[PDB]
Amino acid sequence: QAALYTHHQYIAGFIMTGAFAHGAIFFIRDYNPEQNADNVLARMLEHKEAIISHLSWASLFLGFHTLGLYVHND
Amino acid sequence: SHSVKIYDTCIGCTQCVRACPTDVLEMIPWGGCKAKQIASAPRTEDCVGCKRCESACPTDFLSVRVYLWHETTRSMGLAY
Amino acid sequence: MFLISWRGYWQELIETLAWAHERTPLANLIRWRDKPVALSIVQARLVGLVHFSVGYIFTYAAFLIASTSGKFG
Amino acid sequence: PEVKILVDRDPIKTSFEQWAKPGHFSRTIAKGPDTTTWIWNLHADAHDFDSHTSDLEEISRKVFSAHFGQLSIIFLWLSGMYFHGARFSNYEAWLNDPTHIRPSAQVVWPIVGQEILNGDVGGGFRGIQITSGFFQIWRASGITSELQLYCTAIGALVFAALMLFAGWFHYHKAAPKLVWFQDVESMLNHHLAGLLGLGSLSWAGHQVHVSLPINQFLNAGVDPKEIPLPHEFILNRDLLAQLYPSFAEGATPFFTLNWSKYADFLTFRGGLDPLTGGLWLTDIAHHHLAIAILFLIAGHMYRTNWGIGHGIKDILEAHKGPFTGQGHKGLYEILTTSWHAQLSINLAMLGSLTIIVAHHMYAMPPYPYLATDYGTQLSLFTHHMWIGGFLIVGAAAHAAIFMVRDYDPTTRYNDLLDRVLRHRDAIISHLNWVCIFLGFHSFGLYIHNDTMSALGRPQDMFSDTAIQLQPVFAQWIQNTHALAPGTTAPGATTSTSLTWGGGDLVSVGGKVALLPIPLGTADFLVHHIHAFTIHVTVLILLKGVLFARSSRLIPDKANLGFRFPCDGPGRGGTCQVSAWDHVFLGLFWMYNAISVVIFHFSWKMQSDVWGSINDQGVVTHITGGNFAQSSITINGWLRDFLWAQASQVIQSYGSSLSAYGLFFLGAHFVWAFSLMFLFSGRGYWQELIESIVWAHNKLKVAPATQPRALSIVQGRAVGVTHYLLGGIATTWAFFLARIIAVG
Amino acid sequence: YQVVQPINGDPFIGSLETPVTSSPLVAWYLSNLPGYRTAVNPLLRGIEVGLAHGFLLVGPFVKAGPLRNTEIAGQAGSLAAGGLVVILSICLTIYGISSFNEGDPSTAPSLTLTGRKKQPDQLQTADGWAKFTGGFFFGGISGVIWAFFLLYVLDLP
Amino acid sequence: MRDLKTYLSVAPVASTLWFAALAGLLIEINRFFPDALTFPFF
Amino acid sequence: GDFLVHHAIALGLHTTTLILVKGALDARGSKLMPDKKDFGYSFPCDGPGRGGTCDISAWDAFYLAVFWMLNTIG
Amino acid sequence: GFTPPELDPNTPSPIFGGSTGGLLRKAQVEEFYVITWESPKEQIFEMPTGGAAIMREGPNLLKLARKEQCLALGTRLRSKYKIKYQFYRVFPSGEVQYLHPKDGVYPEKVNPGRQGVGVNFRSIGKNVSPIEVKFTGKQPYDL
Ligand code: CLA
Ligand code: CLA
Ligand code: CLA
Ligand code: CLA
Ligand code: CLA
Ligand code: CLA
Ligand SMILES: CC1=C(/C=C/C(C)=C/C=C/C(C)=C/C=C/C=C(C)/C=C/C=C(C)/C=C/C2=C(C)CCCC2(C)C)C(C)(C)CCC1
Ligand code: SF4
Ligand code: SF4
Ligand code: SF4
Repeated sequence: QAALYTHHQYIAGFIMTGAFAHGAIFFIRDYNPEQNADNVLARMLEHKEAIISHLSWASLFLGFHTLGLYVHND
Repeated sequence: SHSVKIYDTCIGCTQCVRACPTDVLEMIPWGGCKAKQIASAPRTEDCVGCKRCESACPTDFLSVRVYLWHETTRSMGLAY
Repeated sequence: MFLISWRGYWQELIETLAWAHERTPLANLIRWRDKPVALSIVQARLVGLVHFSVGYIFTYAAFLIASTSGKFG
Repeated sequence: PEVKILVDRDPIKTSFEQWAKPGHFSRTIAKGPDTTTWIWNLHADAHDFDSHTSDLEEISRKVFSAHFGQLSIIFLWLSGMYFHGARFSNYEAWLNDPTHIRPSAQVVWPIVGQEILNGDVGGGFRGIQITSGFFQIWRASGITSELQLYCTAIGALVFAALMLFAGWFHYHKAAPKLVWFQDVESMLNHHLAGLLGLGSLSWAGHQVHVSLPINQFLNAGVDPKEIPLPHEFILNRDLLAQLYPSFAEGATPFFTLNWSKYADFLTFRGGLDPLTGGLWLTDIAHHHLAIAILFLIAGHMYRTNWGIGHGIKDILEAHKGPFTGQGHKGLYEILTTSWHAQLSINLAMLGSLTIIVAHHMYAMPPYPYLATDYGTQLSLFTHHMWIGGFLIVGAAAHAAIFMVRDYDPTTRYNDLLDRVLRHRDAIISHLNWVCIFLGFHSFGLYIHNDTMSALGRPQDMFSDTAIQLQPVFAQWIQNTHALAPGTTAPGATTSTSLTWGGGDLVSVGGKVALLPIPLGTADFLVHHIHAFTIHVTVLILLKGVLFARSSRLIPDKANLGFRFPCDGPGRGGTCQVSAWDHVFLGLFWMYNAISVVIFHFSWKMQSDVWGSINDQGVVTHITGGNFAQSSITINGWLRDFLWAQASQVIQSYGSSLSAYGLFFLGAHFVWAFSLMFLFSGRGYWQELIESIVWAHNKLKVAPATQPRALSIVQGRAVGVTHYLLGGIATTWAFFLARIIAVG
Repeated sequence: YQVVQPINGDPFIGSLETPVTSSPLVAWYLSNLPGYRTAVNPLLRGIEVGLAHGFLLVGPFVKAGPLRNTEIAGQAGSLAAGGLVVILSICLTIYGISSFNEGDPSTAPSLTLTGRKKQPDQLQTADGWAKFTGGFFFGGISGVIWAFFLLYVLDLP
Repeated sequence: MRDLKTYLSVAPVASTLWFAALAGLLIEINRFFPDALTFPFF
Repeated sequence: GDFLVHHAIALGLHTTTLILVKGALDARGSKLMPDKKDFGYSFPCDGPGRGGTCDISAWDAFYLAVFWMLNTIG
Repeated sequence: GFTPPELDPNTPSPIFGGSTGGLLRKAQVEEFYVITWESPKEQIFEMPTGGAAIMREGPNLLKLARKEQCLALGTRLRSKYKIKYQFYRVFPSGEVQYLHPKDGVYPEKVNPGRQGVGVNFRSIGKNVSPIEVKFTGKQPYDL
């Protein structure tokens, strides 16, 4: 049970990283800006700094406080 | 060999040529800026791809571009 | 190694090694068909990530299986 | 050519005007920041004087006054140690019962729960146990009362003030001329004869008049308050004469060459005093006397103003041969011109010295009750190893800075340096090969043993019970030392150190001090590991120096500077070609080498040396002599060393040692934290920062000092700094918890 | 008077002349090793090389091998040296197959150190290399057999 | 004098003064109100 | 104890996701490299100019995110 | 109109004791390089490969392994000293190829006989997206 759970969780992780990898490769090789003009996909690029900055905020909040509570308890 | 290109945003300050350590670039006459000269890359077979020219360009964005491409003995800087 | 050391160090080192091989009797009877160079920048990122990951997985697998199966419980 | 005192008056005006102009020293930095990178450069260039100005005299004046600043800080630090010894120490209680009481010189305030760190150290005293060793020094110096420690702290504070004053004075008032600094014969003559000689002689004086007698009363069981004051031995010579009868003569045997009559308190016995477990103080005073004579003689070698003696340039130039050309011709001009050259040689020799000190202090414990205090001994050895290794990597860095900045064959030429540069490829290729051979034939033997032991073939391992690799040479050497006294040193009563001579185990308070250290296949394999690691460190650093100017890959490398990230992705990629990046890479290998060295020390000393002894003389070592059979395998290091001896630091919570548990985990944390910088690159971070900056401009809170990711070089420097701090502090907590609990 | 000089007088060819490199003892000894006998048929030079090396390899395999302490098979551990001769002969063979084509001439230098024209070694030919490989195999197997034939009256059997 | 106040206004010095004050404050608060997982005054 | 580790897991999902999302959305360009789409998914860097540009490619963002995935699944 | 000076062998070479930094087999079977310059005197100069050599008064010839070594040394000769230099590529057939200064004018000084190479007449941001050149051999910057 331990071996199988570990197995599939690591497989799942690698598969996820690959999924995003091919999202990026899509944006470089295949993405046609004019043919996706002003649709949802182009708007992802259009407000990418809000997206990235808020992922940064969530990661910083989680990191500061989870690490902080662990260290306090230690 | 690495590809090297010049773009008409070039202002002809000659700094890419001065920076190049293998003499890939020249200044040729042109009518598009005040300095009346634009860069050129006639010897990219000697281009090693160090991008000192790009470090030297004052244009925003760059007017030299080094597109690292097929490697050769000359592009890998091999003395052997 | 591949993640902390970067290329130029190894490229110069390999140049000294090429000199060494060409100037060593009996051995310079043997010539390489492909010019020895240091691994590419990206190639080193990949090779080092692969060692990091193989060591990661194999370490945790050994500990997982030995610690559980050793007790079986 | 007439050596003399040379200074200039009021070169620099004492003012706060440039205190208020950050980066005043640099013409670029003084313009202030347009980006955050400015803030880092201000700190990276602050002490790079020869980058601020090209005038050798100004640079020399800055260097000189800076040394005064350093000495001021050192005296303030010593003032701290003596003051804490007087005011916050149990040093008197320990002075009564040294084999039981634990030395403690720091007490914490009861604020947030931290008072648990004030543990039971004995003598009715709660505090932090100290591993520096000051109690054994103070006892060896005859110091008894806290009052004497107070007086020493006050004197130290005064000297801090004097050194600081002299720094300000010789930078702002009387600043020596460049010719004054370059008077090398005068400087060497005064440091050999004046500093080292008169220092050693003065210390011999204190020891024969204070240390020896007061330690006689301490060793005789007298209560320290009842011991005569140190000056009462100077006044009434009957006290000394009762202790040491020779003092009845009145130094007449000294002038009449009857010096043998002083064999009373000046001795060549050697070995250890079995009561204190430290070296004989008679031998030590005699030692400082001999050293004093040797240096006082050595200080007359160099000619100054009276025609007798040597010019160093003459000596250099005479030394040349058929292999080296005109060699040494030109070195006097280089060594009186380049500060970085001098700093390179001095860092090399001072670090190597620190390592030699580390060995000699454990194998010949110089202070009373030092050998049996295992926490202090482990702490001292480990500490000085680290200092030495760091200093040596520094020597490489400044050899490289010389090569890039001060080397000029058209002006200051040297034949030896030119020839080295002229076969750098041969040198580095051969060092490379030796490193590979040593890797295989030291570490590959460990892998051989792990694989044979896992396969159930311990007879096919490299072991004292299977395939023996005896260090025959070292064994023969320590045998020769064991036989030396009475034969090749008839004046020596006992062996030079108890690690040599068989028998003569020394125990204090039931704990052993020193016994003969065995040597076998385990010690062989480890020693070749040390050879290997040192050779690879030397490879990285020497390669950094010799190819700092140029290489086949980059012919104009010296024009890119000493510290630069790369010359770009071309030529296959040229990251880390700078000599700086070779120092960066060599720091990791100094960490590796020194780490394995101190692990070898702890492991071997706990296994084969330290332990408790029975009333009938049965020695139980802290670990069960398991070095010979467990260290010959990597799994044995993981299991019987790391996993076993880490139990104290992971069990320290709830005790006074819990701070070492916290530092264990925190040092792990900063070490892993360094991997973020070492494995990534500033382009990613600068892009991410672009998004964060967008978020700030959205709320009108973007700063004017534009945020920038660290430079490539700074990324590396941060990385290696946290890697080293994390690893070293981790081993620190591990060691101190382990040896304080089980020692 | 100085001991180190540039290689063959040309100070811009990347090497140096030392007692190690250019010395009458060294030059004679290296010149008298089979690999450096440029006019001899490579097959014979391969015979000599294989004899020497195959003879040498028997020692470490037998004395350090896993059956070393079972003297019944420990002596017969020379089969391992034979197998290493086989593997090395494969490496030689594929080195020549990879390095030299059928009708290509020698790649060895055709000049001497003194500048006179020389005839290049046929070792650096496909046929010459094949002959040197066959000779190294024959001499190597033979040298292993010869070393194994001597088990007697030696301080380290 | 003006230059010295300027130096004392510089980032690291103002930071040590500011955080030293903050540390003394928080220390004294934990001295008069130690432990405390909660805001007990409601 | 489950609360704390669940927030570590949240941290790892958010940071890995941050790296990959920033990599994909900056694959066509950033202010530091506005023409990045012209250089492809994987390239070494853009030289030491403009401040230094190591690990600026999208492939480099994947390479960085794999470390965080191994951490998270760990 | 410019006529490249032919490489004159028998031109003297600088005084130098030899180094491990010099030519290798690459010069025998592939290519090497030659830099010539005129010196007013005998000077000491740093070699791009070894240590220090003595530049000879008059014409100097120096065979190097890479073009970049020729251009580095020449840059220094023009900077530290004030010396005109040329250099060439030399193939194992004996053929020589004059390289620098290509026009007899240094390339940082605009010379009218020069033809544009790799010049794109647009801002760099107007390059097309990769998808528009996909399955064609072209690159968006080749236009
Ligand atoms: C123990 C190892 C370690 C640590 C602690 C971090 C820490 C962090 N990484 Mg990193 N990472 C690591 C390993 C590590 N990484 C490795 C090995 C790689 C592969 C190269 C990466 C690659 C990487 C990438 C690509 C990214 C991160 C990101 C982040 C940040 C995530 C957000 C967060 O958690 O808020 C903060 C969390 C912390 C743990 C900060 C700890 C320090 C606190 C603040 C101490 C407070 C100071 C205290 C008073 C003491 C002062 C000391 C005194 C001398 C001044 C965070 C600072 C992401 C990011 O930037 O998020 C926005 C990001 O994109 N990491
Ligand atoms: C006592 C008053 C005084 C005054 C007003 C000045 C004024 C000046 N000095 Mg001088 N100097 C002094 C004392 C003084 N100095 C002393 C005591 C020394 C002996 C060390 C020197 C030696 C000296 C040198 C060698 C030089 C100057 C220079 C200068 C000028 C540059 C401005 C400056 O120094 O900013 C500097 C501001 C600082 C705050 C410096 C702080 C450095 C301290 C000593 C380090 C403390 C160590 C610290 C405890 C480490 C622990 C850190 C830890 C907490 C992490 C300036 C006009 C420089 C110059 O000529 O400019 C071109 C120059 O090179 N001074
Ligand atoms: C995965 C396949 C594989 C196999 C099947 C073997 C098999 C063997 N190994 Mg090897 N090994 C391997 C992988 C393998 N190894 C790898 C990857 C490594 C690198 C880490 C090693 C490194 C290693 C070492 C260091 C040693 C062995 C040894 C041995 C032998 C130990 C048992 C024994 O004593 O037999 C009998 C012992 C003999 C001496 C009989 C010799 C066998 C004859 C000569 C076979 C003839 C070989 C054949 C003609 C040529 C083979 C090439 C062929 C494809 C053309 C055994 C036959 C030991 C050994 O060979 O002893 C010297 C030993 O020293 N192995
Ligand atoms: C016997 C004379 C003598 C003595 C004892 C010293 C001692 C020392 N010198 Mg100096 N020096 C001398 C003569 C002397 N020097 C001469 C003739 C020259 C060439 C002209 C130099 C030039 C020189 C330079 C360039 C430097 C030193 C430095 C040092 C210190 C090295 C660090 C150390 O060991 O700390 C150990 C500490 C002690 C032993 C404490 C005692 C120090 C006392 C207070 C000084 C006693 C000697 C002093 C010169 C007396 C003059 C004082 C008077 C003019 C008011 C050290 C204290 C370094 C330095 O300046 O550090 C700040 C350094 O940079 N020396
Ligand atoms: C007496 C010995 C000595 C001397 C006088 C010097 C002198 C010098 N060195 Mg050298 N060096 C030394 C030893 C020495 N070094 C050693 C032991 C090493 C091995 C690490 C080096 C390696 C080295 C390198 C690689 C470089 C220098 C450089 C320099 C120059 C710039 C100094 C500077 O402004 O940095 C300013 C000082 C700082 C920014 C302090 C940084 C803070 C450190 C990294 C952290 C310390 C951690 C702390 C102790 C523990 C944690 C506490 C914390 C939590 C508060 C300067 C002339 C630099 C140069 O460019 O040369 C011209 C350079 O690149 N040195
Ligand atoms: C455990 C991690 C690790 C390992 C294994 C190595 C390995 C090595 N390093 Mg590296 N290094 C590391 C970490 C590591 N490094 C890190 C983290 C950094 C960043 C600071 C560096 C930076 C660094 C530098 C700058 C340099 C090295 C050098 C070297 C080489 C030293 C010469 C030697 O010992 O050859 C022998 C090889 C070994 C001891 C490795 C183990 C060999 C095994 C046991 C033999 C097994 C063989 C077997 C038959 C396999 C075949 C099986 C088959 C299936 C293929 C060596 C191969 C130096 C060098 O280039 O060499 C001179 C060099 O200059 N390292
Ligand atoms: C029924 C139910 C429920 C509900 C649920 C829900 C409603 C949910 C869902 C969920 C979700 C909702 C999830 C998700 C996830 C996601 C992910 C994981 C993602 C991803 C993405 C990516 C990877 C991307 C990619 C890309 C890019 C980047 C660009 C290009 C394009 C593309 C797309 C390719 C509950 C629990 C309440 C209860 C029970 C019952
Ligand atoms: S990349 Fe380097 S070699 Fe190529 S053109 Fe630019 S400066 Fe010249
Ligand atoms: S650096 Fe840019 S603007 Fe200047 S000459 Fe080169 S291409 Fe033109
Ligand atoms: S990746 Fe960074 S260090 Fe490496 S060549 Fe590019 S800019 Fe230089």
